[PDB]
Amino acid sequence: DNEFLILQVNDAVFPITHSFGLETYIQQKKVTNKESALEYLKANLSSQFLYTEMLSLKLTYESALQQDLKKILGVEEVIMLSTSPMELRLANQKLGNRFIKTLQAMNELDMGEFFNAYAQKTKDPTHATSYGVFAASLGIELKKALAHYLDAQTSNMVINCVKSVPLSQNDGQKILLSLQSPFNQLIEKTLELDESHLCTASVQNDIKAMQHESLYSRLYMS
Amino acid sequence: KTFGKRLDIASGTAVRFEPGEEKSVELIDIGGNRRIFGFNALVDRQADNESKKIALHRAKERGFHGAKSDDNYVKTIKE
Amino acid sequence: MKLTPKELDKLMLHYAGELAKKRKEKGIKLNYVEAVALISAHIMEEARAGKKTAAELMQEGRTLLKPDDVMDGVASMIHEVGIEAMFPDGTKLVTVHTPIEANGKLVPGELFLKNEDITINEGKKAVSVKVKNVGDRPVQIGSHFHFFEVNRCLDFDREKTFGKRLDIASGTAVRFEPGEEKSVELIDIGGNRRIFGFNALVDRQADNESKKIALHRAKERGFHGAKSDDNYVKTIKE
Amino acid sequence: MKKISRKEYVSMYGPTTGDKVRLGDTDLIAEVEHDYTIYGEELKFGGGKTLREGMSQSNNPSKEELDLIITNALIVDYTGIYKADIGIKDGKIAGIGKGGNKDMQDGVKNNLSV
Amino acid sequence: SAINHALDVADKYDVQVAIHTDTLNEAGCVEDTMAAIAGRTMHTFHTEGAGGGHAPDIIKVAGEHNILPASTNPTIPFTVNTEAEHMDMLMVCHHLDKSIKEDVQFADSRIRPQ
Amino acid sequence: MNTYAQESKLRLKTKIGADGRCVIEDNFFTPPFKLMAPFYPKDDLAEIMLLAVSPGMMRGDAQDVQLNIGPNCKLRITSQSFEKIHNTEDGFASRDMHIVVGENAFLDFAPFPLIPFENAHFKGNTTISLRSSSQLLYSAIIVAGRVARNELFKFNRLHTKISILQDEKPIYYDNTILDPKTTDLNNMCMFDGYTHYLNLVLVNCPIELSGVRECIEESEGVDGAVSETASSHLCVKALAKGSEPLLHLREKIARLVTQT
Repeated sequence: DNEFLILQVNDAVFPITHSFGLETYIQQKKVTNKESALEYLKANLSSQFLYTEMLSLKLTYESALQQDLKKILGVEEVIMLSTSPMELRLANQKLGNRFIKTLQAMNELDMGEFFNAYAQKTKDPTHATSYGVFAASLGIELKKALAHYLDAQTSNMVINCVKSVPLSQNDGQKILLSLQSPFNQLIEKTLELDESHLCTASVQNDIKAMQHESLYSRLYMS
Repeated sequence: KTFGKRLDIASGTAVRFEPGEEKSVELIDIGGNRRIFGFNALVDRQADNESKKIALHRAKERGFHGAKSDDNYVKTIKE
Repeated sequence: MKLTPKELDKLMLHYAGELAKKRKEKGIKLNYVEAVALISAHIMEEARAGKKTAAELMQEGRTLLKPDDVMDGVASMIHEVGIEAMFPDGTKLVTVHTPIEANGKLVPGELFLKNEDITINEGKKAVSVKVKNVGDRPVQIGSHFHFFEVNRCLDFDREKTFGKRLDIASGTAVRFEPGEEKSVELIDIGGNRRIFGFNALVDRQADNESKKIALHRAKERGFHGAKSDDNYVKTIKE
Repeated sequence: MKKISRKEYVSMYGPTTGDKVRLGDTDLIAEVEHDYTIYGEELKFGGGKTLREGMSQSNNPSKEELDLIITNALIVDYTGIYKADIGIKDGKIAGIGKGGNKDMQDGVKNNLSV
Repeated sequence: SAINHALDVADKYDVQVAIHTDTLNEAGCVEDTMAAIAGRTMHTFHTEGAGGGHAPDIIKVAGEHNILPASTNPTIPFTVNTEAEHMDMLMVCHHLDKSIKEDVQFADSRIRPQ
Repeated sequence: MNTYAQESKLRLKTKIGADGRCVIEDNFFTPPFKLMAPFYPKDDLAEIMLLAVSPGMMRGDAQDVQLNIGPNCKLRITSQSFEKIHNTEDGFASRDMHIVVGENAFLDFAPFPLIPFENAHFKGNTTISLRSSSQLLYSAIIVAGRVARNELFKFNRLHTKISILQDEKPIYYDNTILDPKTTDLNNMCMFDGYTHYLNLVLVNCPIELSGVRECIEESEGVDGAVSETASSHLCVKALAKGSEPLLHLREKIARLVTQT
């Protein structure tokens, strides 16, 4: 059903390489063990994921419910012009393009006239905004869509951390299981956030993302 | 508690404390300019909160009973 | 109409400005005196009118004279025109800075400087000290203040700085903002090296023997970063 | 030691050796022939300047202590066009040269004691 | 040190001492100045601070017995134009050149309409 | 609740003078703002100091700055000292700065670091407008507080919005929000134990990313990085324990830009 299609498109897009600065943290020896990785993940989810991805997802969901294509495009432009790190900007653009292409090609079903028009008129679609507008057009619940997106992104983050630190699958499962309460807290925060906090400037995360370009050997795209 | 104060009795009278005896006395602020000079030379200046610390340190050094000054006392340029 | 000497002076200034204005209307290029008088008289009249504030008058004074209305060199000579004007809320000082744009043709009293830097405190080696302002207010230290005796809210290794002063242009100052940590360069105090005054921590010749006394005094008076031994041996005079 | 730009130095203390100044609006240019000051020890009066108790004003002055000192003046005279501090004492010119405090500065004669 | 010595000599000779305190907090704050005064009669100029670094804490000394506080003309009464002229007056009075970056940066005021 | 008698405004408009120097064509300032004559160093750009006659921004302060640099003006705009945000009890201190740079004009906006005190609430809104040929070197340093006295992230809230438009088209957006109540700014993603944060934007400057990266790497005591924004303009973000390394890095980058 809807959950099956969400899982299918998520698997076809995201698993089918992006570190978002985690590689830089590991190379600079700031993330070493389970507790350090958990602290990094909590901080990243609290600042950058919350104020750049979840907030943008909620804003795009509201704008698509109101059928505000101009508002969606303005939000995308704000995100693009606020994303200072080149690696982060390129990763977001690539993920959004991949999501749009997968929806256009693999999903042989009536996604929606609004979504089709948005895809045909957009220029730099972020992955979070694309998922938000897709959920809004499909009628998915806002809280459920946010929970699913956050869970998928955190699963990718924990598997990347377990591959790169490296950790054990036991530690990966532990950090996946121990983040349930922060997930609910982040969803509750997004439930009361607003557009004024969109793309709140993270400092150390952006610095590490930009230093990822100057890293000696890059095992991750961004 | 008694820095800057005097007994609240008729001027020219005195209060006697017998050895070992404990009494309760009433004290009132010294009037006028409140410049304390003479006595035991513990103040020798205007009576205010800043001179209170110096007076307390002097009294503790000279062994006046009940005078409590902090162990880590910071001296001033003139004291 | 009891007139004060200030009022008589202002009347003279106003009519000097009127003469300058009449000459400007005739088309004579104003000289230094005429330009200053014109600006001052205009400001006084506007203040008497009372429709403008002192800030508005400071802005407006810079628009009275164009560069082509004055002789060559007048704009260079006039740096600022101050005038005490009586507003509806009393007498206020209106200062107009650079009221006329310089043409650049003639600059009276202009300097023709060499293109070579001045080396100050030559032959004196400077040491570097890290200073933190742990107080709540900014602290400015002059070029010749004995750095050992600066505000006790500044935190640094005072032992390193005994007998030294800031290595900056004399008459300038270094500002330490609260909480801010800066690195400063210090050079030995010259001459007889007799430190008198300041915080009365030395009040004598600055040498290694007076250094111990100064450090003990600073520790007693609570100067931050002053480290003196707990078992300090007093001298006969200290 | 430190080097500051000549423009900033001249703005702070006036022209020094080798600097030229136009006299009035005329075409005459006067060059500073020599300077009595010691760079970095110039006398300045103001808020946090050097002419202060213990820095340039001596706390143990000489008995020839000046009544008035003119600091950083460009002396233009038939004896030369140079830069110095003029000390005045008892209605006469007591000394010409580097004035200040002998306790904290070098090259200060007894007749130029501030 | 200067405050202490002047107050000693003035107590010897029965003369008043007036003070215009340190704006830069070079040697200490208002507490250090008051400790130097040491509860002796002192007549204070600009007890409101007049934008000095002792402001606004120097107003605290106006409650002490030994301090006779005075206030200057320009800041009374408080009007619409009071704050506009303060920096120009301060710079000219303290002899800081308005064409010098160092002097302008030095001319820092803590004046407040409050 | 403005404590000043009138609204705090600073309208400045600079143009090229008759003698070829950068002069102040027009200026109107109410307290605590003040403008002096521009300073002209021997070799650098014309310097203008935005004087603030106040110990710092307090509750109810609402400053409105409007700078207008005309064509062919090489201006560096600095401040008198560190901008301190005092304890705003129930209100906040707000600054709204609108800058307009003309054609072929270079503006080096290099204010001193901002130091928020305990329970400080500040709202800054900077809007810079440029032409195609305009060059801008914007900078902003934020301190965690009075670090030397263990006043770390004790302020109420720091909101700073920067909007840079080129040819009336948005090219840079920044929204720095620091709220210690909502989250710990000492975490590994916000400050990671650093106390001073420098954000610098180079628009149309003739400096290479390799040169900026070399400057950042050779700068000591600073964990910094430089990237290219969407509009192909350089953005530098640096962290340091003190403001001295950040100021040195900023002046190094400014010198590298100006020496071209």
